[PDB]
Amino acid sequence: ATSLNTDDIQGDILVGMHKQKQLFYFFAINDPATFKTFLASDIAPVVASVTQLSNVATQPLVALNIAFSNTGLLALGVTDNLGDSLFANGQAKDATSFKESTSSWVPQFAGTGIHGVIILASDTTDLIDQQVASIESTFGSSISKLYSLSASIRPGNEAGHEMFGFLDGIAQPAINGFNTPLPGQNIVDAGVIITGATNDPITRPSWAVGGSFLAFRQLEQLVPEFNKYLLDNAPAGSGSLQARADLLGARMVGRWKSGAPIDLTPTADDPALGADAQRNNNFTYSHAGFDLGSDQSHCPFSAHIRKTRPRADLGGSLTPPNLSAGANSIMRSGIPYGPEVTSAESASNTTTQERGLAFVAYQAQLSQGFHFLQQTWADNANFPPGKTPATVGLDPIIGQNNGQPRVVNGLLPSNSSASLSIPQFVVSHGGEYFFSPPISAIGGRLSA
Ligand code: HEM
Ligand SMILES: *[C@@H]1O[C@H](CO)[C@@H](O[C@@H]2O[C@H](CO)[C@@H](O[C@@H]3O[C@H](CO)[C@@H](O)[C@H](O)[C@@H]3O)[C@H](O)[C@H]2NC(C)=O)[C@H](O)[C@H]1NC(C)=O
Ligand SMILES: *[C@@H]1O[C@H](CO)[C@@H](O)[C@H](O)[C@H]1NC(C)=O
Ligand SMILES: *[C@@H]1O[C@H](CO)[C@@H](O)[C@H](O)[C@H]1NC(C)=O
Repeated sequence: ATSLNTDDIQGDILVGMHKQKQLFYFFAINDPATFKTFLASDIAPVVASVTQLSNVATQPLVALNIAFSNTGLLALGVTDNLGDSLFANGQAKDATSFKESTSSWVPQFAGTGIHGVIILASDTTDLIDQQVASIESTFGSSISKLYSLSASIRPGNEAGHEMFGFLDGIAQPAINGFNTPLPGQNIVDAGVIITGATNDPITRPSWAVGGSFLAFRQLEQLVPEFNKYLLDNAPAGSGSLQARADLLGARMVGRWKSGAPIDLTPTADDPALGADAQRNNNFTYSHAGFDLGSDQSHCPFSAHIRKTRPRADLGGSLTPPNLSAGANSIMRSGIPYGPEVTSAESASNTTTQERGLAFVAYQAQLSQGFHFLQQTWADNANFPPGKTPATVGLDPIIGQNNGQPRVVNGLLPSNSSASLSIPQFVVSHGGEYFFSPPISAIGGRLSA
């Protein structure tokens, strides 16, 4: 029965940092003894909890979370089995089953040299900067910075949008009964996200109960190229070029840039819908009487959000809310990075400055969350199953095919069998798998 201790869970996992800027600070541990000393004295009491972060009046000036790799845990003398072999083997090893070469990876990600990540969030970079100083002064050479990624909410009216322009963070699983569910939102057991929580089938070490597996990915987005492809391949029609291009963009994502799901508004954006959390997730893909297996006029089968949360595609209720595939939910805590598109990139339709998403997913089993979604669903041209045509193609957004163009069907409303071959517009530079421990562990077992 008994519910989540939110005083002991790190905030990013369930609520997110709530800050304009974030820094991911990837480190190695040089001397364990010293390191544990400050881990306990200086990190642990300032680590931000879910309880802390969901009180308007209790937000720290700088929000800090911390998570450790397998090689990080080992370095701290912590040889316990966390019960995740994807976690133990590391993301570099997992790269092939993603149909991606580590040739474009951050060199520091393409191994197991990284022992952890500190996440710092704040509403300005100055505060982040000074907090880094203060951490580096305290820890001294008991730690090395191996790599860093700065990120922020996008500027102006683009706030809450990702670099392609699309409102993100509409959709997350509701944890029963932490969250009171919205219309259409999936509801899952806590133990889908929190290791050792309600109905996590996997044995954990006791110190790790209340943590989560953080899957990090630095995903470069080629925004000019994406926009040009949309203009170049927009379906014919009586609509303006710009409307038809936007239509193709939305059909790839499954939502208009305003966030309005195309399933409910298949022919034009509806920003009032997009802004309304009571409506903007309230759908299953079913419609009377179109049949689920062949109708792509509301939303392609290949659309990103359909590919990553299949809803009524994997059975269950046709009226919301659909609760299929609960065990395959991830909490998403990602945030854009890099500069806005510049005038010169827009003009040449060519990227020169690296920008994209610092993609963060939480889950209790890596094998059921990020990794599953990416390989079994996104990368699988027969997914969802039992469609006609059977060849859905790949996720136009994250689908991978060894750096070759992805074939994706369903996108063009006038002919669902019509294929487009789509260059990659998202380019993984790698990341790593971390374990974000309960806060008690941090000054407890890990520092002890
Ligand atoms: C640069 C790459 C990415 C971009 C631009 C992107 C963009 C978006 C957007 C615009 C949405 C709609 C917002 C929402 O429904 O809340 C979304 C939803 C979602 N994405 Fe991504 N995404 C990226 C990578 C990923 C990856 C790698 C995965 C996991 C393998 C993932 C899984 C999800 C899930 C689970 C949803 C919610 C679907 C739902 O609950 O209906 N995405 N994404
Ligand atoms: C979430 O979407 C569902 C549909 O999947 C909405 O349920 C539907 O809502 C309409 C109202 O627009 C229901 O019909 C209307 O409500 C009364 C109910 O007594 C009905 O008698 C009238 O015919 C009226 O048109 C419709 O029956 C209902 N469908 C189902 C399957 O329940 C729901 O309203 C949406 N939630 C939100 C917050 O928008
Ligand atoms: C960029 O793409 C647009 C639309 O296809 C085209 O009009 C324009 O000429 C391209 N820019 C350059 C520099 O080629
Ligand atoms: C639909 O696309 C398929 C595959 O390209 C093609 O063979 C068929 O001729 C198309 N039908 C129409 C009406 O374009």
